[PDB]
Amino acid sequence: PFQSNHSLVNKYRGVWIEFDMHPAFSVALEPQLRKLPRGRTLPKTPAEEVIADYTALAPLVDDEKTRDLWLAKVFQHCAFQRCGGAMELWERYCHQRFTAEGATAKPPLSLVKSVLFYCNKTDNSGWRALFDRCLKDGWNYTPLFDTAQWSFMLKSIGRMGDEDGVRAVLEEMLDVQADLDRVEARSVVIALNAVTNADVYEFVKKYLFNFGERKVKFLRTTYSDLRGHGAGKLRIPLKENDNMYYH
Amino acid sequence: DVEGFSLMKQRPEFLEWELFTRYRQHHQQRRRLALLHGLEPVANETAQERD
Amino acid sequence: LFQQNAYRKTPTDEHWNPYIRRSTENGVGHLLQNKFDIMRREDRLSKGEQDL
Amino acid sequence: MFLIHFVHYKTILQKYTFKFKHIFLSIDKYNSLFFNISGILIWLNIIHINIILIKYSFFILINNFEYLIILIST
Amino acid sequence: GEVLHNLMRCAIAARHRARIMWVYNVMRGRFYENVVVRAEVDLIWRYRIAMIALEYLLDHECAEEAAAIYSYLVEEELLRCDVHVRVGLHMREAIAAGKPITLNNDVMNATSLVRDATAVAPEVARELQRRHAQTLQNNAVEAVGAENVREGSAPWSILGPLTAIGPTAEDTMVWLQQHYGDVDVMSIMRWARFRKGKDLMAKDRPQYLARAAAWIELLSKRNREMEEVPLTYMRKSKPLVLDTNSNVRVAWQTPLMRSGGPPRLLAREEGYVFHHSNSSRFVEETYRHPGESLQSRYLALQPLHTEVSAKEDFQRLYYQAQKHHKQQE
Amino acid sequence: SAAPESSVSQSHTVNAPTVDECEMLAERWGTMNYWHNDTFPRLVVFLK
Amino acid sequence: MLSQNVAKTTVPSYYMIRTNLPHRKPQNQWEGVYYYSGITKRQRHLILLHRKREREAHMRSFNISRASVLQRLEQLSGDRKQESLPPHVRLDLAVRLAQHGLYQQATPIVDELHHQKALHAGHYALLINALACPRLGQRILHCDAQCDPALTYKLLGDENGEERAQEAYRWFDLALTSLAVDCGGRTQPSHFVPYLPQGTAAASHITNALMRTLLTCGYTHVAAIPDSVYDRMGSMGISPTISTYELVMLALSLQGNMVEAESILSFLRSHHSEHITVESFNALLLGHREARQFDCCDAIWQELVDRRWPRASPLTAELYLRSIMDHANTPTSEPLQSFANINVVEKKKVPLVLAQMDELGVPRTHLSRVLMDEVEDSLRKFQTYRSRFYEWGRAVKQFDFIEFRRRNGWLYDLHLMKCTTKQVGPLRDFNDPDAVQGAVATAEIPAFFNERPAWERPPLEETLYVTTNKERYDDVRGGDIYYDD
Amino acid sequence: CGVNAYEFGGKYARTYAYAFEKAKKELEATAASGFMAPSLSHEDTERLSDQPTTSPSVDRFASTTHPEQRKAQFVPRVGPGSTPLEDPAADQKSEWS
Amino acid sequence: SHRRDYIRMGYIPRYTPWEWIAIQEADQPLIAEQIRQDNIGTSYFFSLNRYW
Amino acid sequence: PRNLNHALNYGIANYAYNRGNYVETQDSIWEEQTASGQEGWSPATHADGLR
Amino acid sequence: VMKLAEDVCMFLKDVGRQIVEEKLVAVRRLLQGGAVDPELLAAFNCARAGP
Repeated sequence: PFQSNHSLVNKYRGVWIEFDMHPAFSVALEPQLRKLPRGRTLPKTPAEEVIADYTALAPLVDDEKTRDLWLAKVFQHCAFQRCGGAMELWERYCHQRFTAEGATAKPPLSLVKSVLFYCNKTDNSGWRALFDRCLKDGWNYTPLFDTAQWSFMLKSIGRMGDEDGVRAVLEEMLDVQADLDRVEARSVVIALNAVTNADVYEFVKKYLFNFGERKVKFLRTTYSDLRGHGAGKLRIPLKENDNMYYH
Repeated sequence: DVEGFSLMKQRPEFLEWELFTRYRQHHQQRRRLALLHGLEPVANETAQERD
Repeated sequence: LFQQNAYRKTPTDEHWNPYIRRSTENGVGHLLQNKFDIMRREDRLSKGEQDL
Repeated sequence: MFLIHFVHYKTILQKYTFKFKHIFLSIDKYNSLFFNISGILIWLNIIHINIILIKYSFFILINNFEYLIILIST
Repeated sequence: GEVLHNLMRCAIAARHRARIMWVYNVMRGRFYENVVVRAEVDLIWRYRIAMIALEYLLDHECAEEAAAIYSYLVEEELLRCDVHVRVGLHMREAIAAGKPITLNNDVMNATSLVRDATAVAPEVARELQRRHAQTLQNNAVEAVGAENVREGSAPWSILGPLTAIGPTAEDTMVWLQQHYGDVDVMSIMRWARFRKGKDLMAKDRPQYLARAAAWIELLSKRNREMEEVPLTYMRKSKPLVLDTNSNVRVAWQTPLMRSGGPPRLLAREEGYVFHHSNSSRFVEETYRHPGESLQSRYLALQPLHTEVSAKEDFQRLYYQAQKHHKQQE
Repeated sequence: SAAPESSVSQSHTVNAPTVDECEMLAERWGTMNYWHNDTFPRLVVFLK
Repeated sequence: MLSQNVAKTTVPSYYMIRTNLPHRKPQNQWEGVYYYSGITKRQRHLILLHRKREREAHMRSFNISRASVLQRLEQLSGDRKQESLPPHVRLDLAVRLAQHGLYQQATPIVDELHHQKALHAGHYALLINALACPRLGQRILHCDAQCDPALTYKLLGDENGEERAQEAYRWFDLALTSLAVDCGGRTQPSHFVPYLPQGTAAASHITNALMRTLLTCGYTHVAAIPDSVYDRMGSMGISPTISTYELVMLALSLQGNMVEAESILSFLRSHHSEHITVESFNALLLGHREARQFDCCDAIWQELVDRRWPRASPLTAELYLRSIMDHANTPTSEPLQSFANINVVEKKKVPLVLAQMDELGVPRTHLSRVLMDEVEDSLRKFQTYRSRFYEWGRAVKQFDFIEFRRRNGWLYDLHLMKCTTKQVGPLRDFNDPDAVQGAVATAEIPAFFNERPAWERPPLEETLYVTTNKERYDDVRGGDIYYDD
Repeated sequence: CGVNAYEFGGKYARTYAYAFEKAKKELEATAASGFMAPSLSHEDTERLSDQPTTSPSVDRFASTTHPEQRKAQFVPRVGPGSTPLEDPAADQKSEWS
Repeated sequence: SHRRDYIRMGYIPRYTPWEWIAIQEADQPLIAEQIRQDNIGTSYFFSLNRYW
Repeated sequence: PRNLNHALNYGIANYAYNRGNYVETQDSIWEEQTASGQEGWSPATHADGLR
Repeated sequence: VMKLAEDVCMFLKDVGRQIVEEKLVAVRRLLQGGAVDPELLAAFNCARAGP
């Protein structure tokens, strides 16, 4: 197989949302959609403006598919801008349809992607509910997830102190055949840094054998660089955990 | 080139092979004359044209 | 016998590659897969022409 | 409950042969051509040993890995 | 999308039949260009490029390329983007000032494009039927290959595979859907207008009618099957019994060609195959009668190969027979 | 199995005229040697 | 630890200075440059999952369409059974039922229509064409025919073709009766009765529809088309058309008979020019592919490239490409399988035909997904650019290939890693045995060239014995550094 | 009266019932997936928990990591030519047509 | 392959067999732009002022 | 039937020409070859015997 | 270099014979009958003023 030591220069370098809006509604909402991100283009419109526009014009659309796609685009834009307040829209348009107590209405694969990406970007604690609801028993959207989505999720949960979440996500990826060798090395290091719990630590010890030889050999270098010169390139300084680094 | 000649055994009789060679040369000259003049064997020739 | 069928689950166990799959040593039973092909083969055999 | 002492019958039909050669039958060997060698000259700094039956005919070969050895009509 | 549309316009200006297909192919793209790089083209832009290519192909009779583009449009469900953009503009206006808007079949049909196309459909149907009749008569005339005393009548022209139109407008719509249902005349009616920014439907009708009929005929497989001329019947061949030449072979003769003849069975039953080459002669063979003498006793039999045609023209035979019967009467 | 493609020139050899060739003779083109061939001339058949 | 990392370098000593022994083996001139054209064992799973999902989507779409037509039938005929449905409404319902593979439901409707004389000349042909189940064919092509047009006919025939064929024959006879009645009515004063309705174009259209729908019934009816249907048409006096000739060609191609299929197209070429479409060419391509005549298939493709008219269709391009693929995925015999499979080279001409498709205007994206996967594999195997050629075969890339081979345990064919421990001596001839011979040149030739006879060898040696080749630790004056125990 | 002398009687009746139920499920899945059967080795399954225990997907070779031990017989074998046979690669196990 | 005297008896072939020809041809890939194909023409105002 | 001329040679074969006649047999072979395309006019190369 | 030239010449002789044979088959089939391409006819009818 073709394995280049250099990363692919033409990859998307992000998370895709599959904006498959109906053409009539796209023409209708185009003046509002110009602010929202398009393919590989991120406008500079502030998140609060598009949030206000959506919360004002949502009843007018009166179609569930395009409303969900527009809300997914809004969440993606808010995640890209790192806007603090966006869970209000999720609370306003999630409980009454999807997860109040027992609602079985499955959302399309745009809202889930957008909300997971927003949680990853903002270190939100609401990722866990949707991750639990996306398992094989519920929505079964885990196989549809992307490698970049997994990498961002791992990084966010690693810079969260949630060893239980890291273990659960690793088990879910192992069961769902996620790319263990295509995930970002820095994200993997961040996720594995928070293994202070013993059982989790043992799980990671038996889990490292899944990754490839090159992957682990470069994870070692990534961990060493982050604990050395990589503090500058890290957005948040890496918490000291000598046992996992040594292992 | 031996088709349609006098019956010949494993060892032909005296001068029979020489007569066969004479007949072969006669047919070679006949086809040479046919090519020199007209009357060439054409691809899609009926019985009347061939005759 | 061990060399022939040591860990053989099906006769077509090693038919993952086309070169092995299309071999005509044992027969054409595995190569035949539809009734149209079966009827065509039997008609050709009855007419005397070579089997495709 | 047992009702009939049946005899065991096995439809064993070995009409399919699958024999695959092992990888040691496709290894390479140091095969070489041969001709009737007619002499050898071993040459050193000063000394030289010539073991010659007859003259060279068409071929003369020279090796110098350890000694300067000249094969004559090899 | 804009860059690809400009490329398509450049190729249309250059009148390049292959470069339009090339730019359409690179607009559709591959998996690497759609998922790995996520550089997918806008759906509206793809529809616009497909339409500007398709109208040119229909105008210039590039039937195969036009069929491919139409099949792509059908598989992508782009047969209603022309009304979709109008509905989108109306929904824009409603969002700005008018009212909340939702997509409905009634509002889709209420657009002027669909209503005008339906209103003008019966004239296009009549024009198409008249063109089919004219070309059927022309094919019959060229099949008989004779215009002496204007005797171009052939059985081929009589009762062609096209039913008479019903008087009512609903009958016209039913006839269009019945005879050209696969081609989806509804969308082609809306496509056929707007020639270089000029609405031919509002403008001179005959140009629009001709354009629409041509588009439907070029894009319709069933219409293409209807638009066929009568071909001469290929008679089967048999190898000679007294095989003197492989190119000369016995030709099968239909009972229509055989004035008398014994009650022969079918060609396959008697033994006959499709055999024809560059240099092939079709004859009937019969050996000369051997008189009872030394020639018959000791020599071989002389065959006679009466050369006949390699085919039979049923339309020509029918025309000749009916002309002869009329002359006798 | 297939015999090798014939090396005999096809566009130069002039064969006997067939019934269909005679029928389509007026529409068919041809070389001057085709029309005044040494054997089986076609101009004579056209005139006939 | 794997038993293939043989110590190529000798023990350090004064020999490396005193002697002229090379410290590496010479480069192998006839060894190809290593390049990566494989699959990570996960891309295959991904493509299989994608194909399964697309197949499920196609099945869902067909099931939705069939449920819609069934519901329409139930709410129209079962409800308004007493009410006189319009003839055109009944005709379209019957056409939809026949197209969706439901010949049982449509038959009473068309029988009632024929009894009521609602049916007409074009409508009979439309019903016969609908009886071919085009929607079922479109489903099966993308679901379980592997996008093979040749296999589509066989599968559609297996879809209860005998009943459909008999219904098609019956409808053809009814259509002939209706055409006779209509011609008698219309041509009463013209005195043209004896030549009708066989002389009419409607009869040709109806018999063309009959043959087209017989193509999807089974081997018996496909074989009977040119043997019986064509002769029946000739006996009745119906003038054939280009569609008739092309349907006959397709039936012969499906049968595998290629001489007749070429003969009919030769007749068309010699007599009816400016009337031949691409259907004849792709029918010939399909027939040669079915009959394993890839050389003839390539010849036909080259002829079609030479004569631009008629234009090459995506169907023609797909047929030729998959004929190339079938040729490339075909094994030779044991004498030719000594080194490797030689037919894999047939995929090297795929870029050539793709360039020809681009020149002709045939879309590359208008091919089937499975054929596109095979084309992508062929391009990965035999495709490169000048940019990649300027940097391929670097030392790091070659050594990474070697490391991949070491990890996968396949180091036999690598030049830098292969070690030849065994050598072959000469053979003394019984004539003139007083002369000794000597080597003049040494070549690394495979073992099977000089392998000993099977009878002069222990039977089933590989399993009956375990042989290990290892080097002796003690010094050996005579030789044989590596011996096999 | 002789069910105990059969595959559908005694200890194997439960096995037969399980096989029947799984065959029904697989036939329904095949009907759903365009009348094309799922691969014998469950390579089209999205989840590793959906492949059956008896499915050929699960490997049985000892030393699943080290090569030269993932072979069916005593000595490694080759197929047509010199291609590996014991454990093929994804590009090697092409299933065209 | 059938020959057993390839170098033992000095049976050196002076012509490379078609099997070896096919193997050597299929070993290496093909330069995509090695094929010449153009129909648009020559870029009079471009193809030289490209990216650096 | 195919065996109308069989009596000339009885059990040997079935022919249509005079197998006894050498000239006629050679002419029949010539006609068969020129009908099958083996013989006929073709462009002349230097190797062809020109004299 | 001489022996290499001989080997390559024979190989190219065989390959060229095959390719020219298939091209000759195509040319003969085209000569038997064909349809004039509308693009070709338009190309011929492109001069504003003829000869």
